Amino acid sequence: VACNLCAVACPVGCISLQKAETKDGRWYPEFFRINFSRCIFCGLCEEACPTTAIQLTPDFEMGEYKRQDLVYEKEDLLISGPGKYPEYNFYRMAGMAIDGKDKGEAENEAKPIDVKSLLP
Amino acid sequence: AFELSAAEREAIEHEMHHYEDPRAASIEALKIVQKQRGWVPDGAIHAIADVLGIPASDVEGVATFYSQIFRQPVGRHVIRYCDSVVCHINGYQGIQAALEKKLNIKPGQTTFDGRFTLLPTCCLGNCDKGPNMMIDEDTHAHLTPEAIPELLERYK
Amino acid sequence: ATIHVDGKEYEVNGADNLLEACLSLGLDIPYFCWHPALGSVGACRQCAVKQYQNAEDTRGRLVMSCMTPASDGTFISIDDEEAKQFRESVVEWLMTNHPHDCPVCEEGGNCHLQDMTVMTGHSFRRYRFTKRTHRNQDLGPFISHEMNRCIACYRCVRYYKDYADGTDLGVYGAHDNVYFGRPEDGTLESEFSGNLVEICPTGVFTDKTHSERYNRKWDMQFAPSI
Amino acid sequence: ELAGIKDAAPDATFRIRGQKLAREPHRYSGRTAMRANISVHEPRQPQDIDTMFTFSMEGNNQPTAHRSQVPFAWAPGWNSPQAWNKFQDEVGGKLRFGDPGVRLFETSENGLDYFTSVPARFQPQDGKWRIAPYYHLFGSDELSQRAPVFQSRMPQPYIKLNPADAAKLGVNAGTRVSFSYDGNTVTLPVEIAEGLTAGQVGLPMGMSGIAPVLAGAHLEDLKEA
Amino acid sequence: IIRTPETHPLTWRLRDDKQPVWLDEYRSKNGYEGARKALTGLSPDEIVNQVKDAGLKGRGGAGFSTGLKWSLMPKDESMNIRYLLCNADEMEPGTYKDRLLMEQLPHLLVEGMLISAFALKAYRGYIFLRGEYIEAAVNLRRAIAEATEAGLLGKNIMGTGFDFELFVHTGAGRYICGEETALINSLEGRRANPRSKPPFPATSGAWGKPTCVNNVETLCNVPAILANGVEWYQNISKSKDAGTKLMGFSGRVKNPGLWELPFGTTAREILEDYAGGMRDGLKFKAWQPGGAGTDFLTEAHLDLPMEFESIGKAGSRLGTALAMAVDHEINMVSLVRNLEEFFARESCGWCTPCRDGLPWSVKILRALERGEGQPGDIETLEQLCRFLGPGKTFCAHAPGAVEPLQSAIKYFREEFEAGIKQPFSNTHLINGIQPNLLK
Ligand SMILES: NC(=O)C1=CN([C@@H]2O[C@H](COP(=O)(O)OP(=O)(O)OC[C@H]3O[C@@H](n4cnc5c(N)ncnc54)[C@H](O)[C@@H]3O)[C@@H](O)[C@H]2O)C=CC1
Ligand SMILES: Cc1cc2nc3c(=O)[nH]c(=O)nc-3n(C[C@H](O)[C@H](O)[C@H](O)COP(=O)(O)O)c2cc1C
Ligand code: SF4
Ligand code: SF4
Ligand code: SF4
Ligand code: SF4
Ligand code: SF4
Ligand code: FES
Ligand code: FES
Repeated sequence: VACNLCAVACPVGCISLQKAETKDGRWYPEFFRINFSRCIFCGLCEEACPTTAIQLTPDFEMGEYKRQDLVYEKEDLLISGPGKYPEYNFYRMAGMAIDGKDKGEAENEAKPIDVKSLLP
Repeated sequence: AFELSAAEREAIEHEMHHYEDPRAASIEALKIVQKQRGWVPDGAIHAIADVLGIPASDVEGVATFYSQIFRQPVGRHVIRYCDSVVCHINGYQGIQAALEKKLNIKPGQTTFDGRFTLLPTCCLGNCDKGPNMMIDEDTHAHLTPEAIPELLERYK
Repeated sequence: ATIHVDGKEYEVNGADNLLEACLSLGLDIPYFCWHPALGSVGACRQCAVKQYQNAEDTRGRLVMSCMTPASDGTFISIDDEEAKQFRESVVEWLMTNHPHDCPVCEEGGNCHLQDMTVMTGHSFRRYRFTKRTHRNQDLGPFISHEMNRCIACYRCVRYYKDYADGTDLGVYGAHDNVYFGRPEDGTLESEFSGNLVEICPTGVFTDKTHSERYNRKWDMQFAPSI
Repeated sequence: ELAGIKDAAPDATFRIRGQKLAREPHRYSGRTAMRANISVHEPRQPQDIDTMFTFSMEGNNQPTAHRSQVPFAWAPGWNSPQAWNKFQDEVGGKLRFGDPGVRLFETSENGLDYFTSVPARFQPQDGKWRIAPYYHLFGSDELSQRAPVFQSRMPQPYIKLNPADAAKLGVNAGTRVSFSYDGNTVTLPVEIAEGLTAGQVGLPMGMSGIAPVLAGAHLEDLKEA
Repeated sequence: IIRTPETHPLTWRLRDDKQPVWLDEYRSKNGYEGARKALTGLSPDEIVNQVKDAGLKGRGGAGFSTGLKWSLMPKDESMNIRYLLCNADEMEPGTYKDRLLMEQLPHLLVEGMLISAFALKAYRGYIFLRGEYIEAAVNLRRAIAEATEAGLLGKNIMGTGFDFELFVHTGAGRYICGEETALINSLEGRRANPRSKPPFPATSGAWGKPTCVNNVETLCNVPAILANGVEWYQNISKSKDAGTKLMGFSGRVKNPGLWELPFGTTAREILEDYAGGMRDGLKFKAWQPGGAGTDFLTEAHLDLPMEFESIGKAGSRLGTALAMAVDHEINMVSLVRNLEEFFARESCGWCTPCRDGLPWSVKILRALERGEGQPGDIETLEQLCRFLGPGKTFCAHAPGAVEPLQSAIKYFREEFEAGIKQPFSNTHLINGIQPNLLK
């Protein structure tokens, strides 16, 4: 959701991202880049993610010929599935309305009562 | 849109004569509009605000603060059953169940013909003669569930 | 004037209240509804401190520091256990209806409600029931509206009406269903409506121009300009 | 006459216990990745020889620091706009060591003479239209009206007409009339202004095509297009 | 019950057919004689001091001295604009005294407001009446018209040069409007949020002017004092509270009603000798002395004189002195759930503890009703009782809201603990994350 918690929790400062929004109101990263020539693979970004989006995976084979190609962008990081956390969805928790989830449709959320309602 | 009639406007000005601040007549202005039209529509807020000389946010806040000023359309008759503690002891719940069974509606909504709107209400000040109900201007006491269809048929 | 906060003597102005006097001395008291430019109304009930009748008093009573004057010879305690529990309880009551919205909220890292939640020491939720929801309005191209995040601190209506003399923003409803905003969707008509983004301690009124290309406060490069 | 601008802010050699003034917060993020799309080699930190500030977090932003220029308000435990409480000597008052900026001139010991040039009354002359300025908080300022977020907030361009003047011109509200100023016949829609005095047309100053130099000037051949 | 003017100053004029008493019948039964005495032979300060040493306390439910409240109006002569407000709201569940007072004796209230406005030098008076007392509003307007026709109201009353205009402000149905500062705000046409005191309404009340707010029963007690003298009033009863209070007993009793009794009358005297005891098949379980806002008391407290001090030291409040009886058939948790639902929906929303903690108590009691309670719920209820006490909220709505909850926990804890069945659970399991099993 491009909340920038992983970028500030990084002690190296090797996460850069910008928040974009869809027409239905869903936050997402416009870009997401990680300098893997700088990353110490400490997992503080995964520890700081409130949506469990960023995840350190059991894979070490990452050697590169040029240092410029160690800057992974969003096309090199975004995978086709949920990874190590298979069921968590942040937008079900959140009270912000996005596509397919209106006000009062989140978990532990009541339906919105208008102030013009006849009930006391 | 909305237009205030001559009688409503005249009554509102006569109410404004009774106070040293015209803002004090907002509750009675909303009551006048509700008495004439059954409820307070959205244009009535701006008409009352223009008449009294106060902002429409103040009028809307007043109309939404009080529970007896209706900002949604209601039925022709407003049933208000008391659900307070003394009427809870005297058995308001059987009366409420009879009202649901006869009207086929939950509290807070209107029947299919727009005849009745059922509403829970605060203590009606008639606790020694409970349980109590209040249709539009008439209060009924000593309620029994067998008397609810007899009471509701006399309001057309 | 002379006050004694937790056994420490301070010289203050007797024409000020205890909240502004203690904040001027660097002492930390949580507060929502009081603003330096608006005054004290005693709404959020958050600024509670324990006041004693004299030096040789142990019982005391919980009073609002924003509503209590900083008169001479005034004995108060901020770090008292009962006052701390009451302030944490106020934050806990505000946290019952608050949406799980901090990552997708433009006030994150700039939020006064977050600061006062952390300062009171409240991080455990024993509330297991539902949270109330509100629909948003369209306030124009500058102010974004998100009424789920409101804590009913009444700062917006106080500033917009009693300070800025605006007419198109108010408070509606009653009990816990209090709604803050315009009677209908439309642009906020005041010329000083953008100060709501800093008057609001939560993320209800936010900068839409900043929300288009958003980044958090720690990620900014600031300069003092004119 | 501009000798006071030296004391508006201290010079570039000003330090707080030896270090400069931080522009960005201490928790500034993405230093090794915000420019990695261009070059993986991190560039040199920009140098600020003009001011006492630095283009990095390597500086001072303490609320008790002896300065008057505060780039942003942050105290530990106060990440909100309420950190200005920590940055003030008393809350809602002045800054801890004085507000920045100085007055260029003091109040003079002697006053001025009375302006005996009293103007005559406005006489509405036929065939000429006096231009009354209308100012907009969204549109009159040039740089502000260049902003794309103002374009929805800018009013649509107009010409204000008195009801008597509009009746004389035979135009209702909304219809488009043309008027020529320095050989530029520009057409605008009519808005009826009851409070505007007769013999005047109202124009939105600072807009696109309507300069603020037009205020107080006259108009010719105003007629319905 | 034999009703004499000396023993029953308020209800001795009541008709047997429950019909209202209009101007001719009221004046035949010694009406407006106290008003005549006060307006002709007495100074306003003399009447204020007379009411002050009569011991007339406020019958609205707080028991403040009415004469002391009258004396706190400023002595400044630039403030010649003054307001007298009659709190005819009566929105407390279990309170029906002012409905009886205004539906059948509106001229008593009119005379009392006339005397009190002469005493307070109040040029205007407003009867803030609720919107559901239609008959009381009709009778009050008719009595005001009758008194205006006979010269008891309007300009130059009784040739004394005193002008008093009395209006009837019909409410729009909120329980917070009975609070006197919220009453002032609702009279001003605003949202009925209360105001912080000091300043009190005596110094700056309605529209910033001096303003005195008094209940219907206090202003009904006033003309008896001004007609029969102070010495008659002090020797009505040998108790610390002077005069007669309208005390009743309601809720599944044989004769629910309302009777004018001297102070110090025991509650068992009201429940048995006047209400006829409980109905057949019902055993007495608890009672509330003065309405919904007061604490529950047990059958051991029935032998207690109904005074402010005696019920105060027993862990409750005298209140409106209209007791309500709870029998064994009614569950205590259901009753407290109903009370808290009323108190939470009648919150004005101004201040955080009531507005955001009364719904929490409502949800907890709803869970305890259907047996969905969890450990820590009763501890949470006790914490809400402690933290919603006097001085912790902006007004006294929430102390009255948490009085029945704390008393029912104190006396009927076995019913509350019977609703706790499931273990506590606030979280759900998230796959891939090990929970922190706190101890
Ligand atoms: N329908 C009813 O009759 C209801 C009655 N109540 C009762 O209302 C009471 C709570 O009401 P409050 O207004 O909070 O009571 P309170 O004790 O704060 O004040 C009551 C009266 O005393 C006056 N007063 C008190 N202290 C004063 C001072 N220091 N200086 C000047 N005037 C002073 C106030 O102006 C007011 O007229 C409770 O006893 C409750 O039982 C509550 C709900 C409904
Ligand atoms: C929440 C709340 C509601 C109240 N409602 C009423 C009411 O409906 N009628 C009334 O006379 N007093 C009510 N009071 C008490 C008033 O504050 C005040 O005591 C009364 O208007 C006048 O006081 P008196 O008894 O000395 O005449 C209420 C108090 C509170 C806190
Ligand atoms: S694992 Fe790498 S990217 Fe993540 S916080 Fe640590 S150094 Fe930064
Ligand atoms: S990866 Fe997680 S922590 Fe980082 S910006 Fe996205 S949602 Fe926030
Ligand atoms: S307003 Fe504050 S507490 Fe609420 S979601 Fe936004 S950042 Fe979080
Ligand atoms: S919208 Fe913001 S400023 Fe207004 S009451 Fe709610 S939290 Fe306070
Ligand atoms: S306790 Fe607070 S929110 Fe509740 S009614 Fe009183 S002022 Fe309003
Ligand atoms: S409790 Fe129902 S009328 Fe009072
Ligand atoms: S800051 Fe004092 S109660 Fe809000």
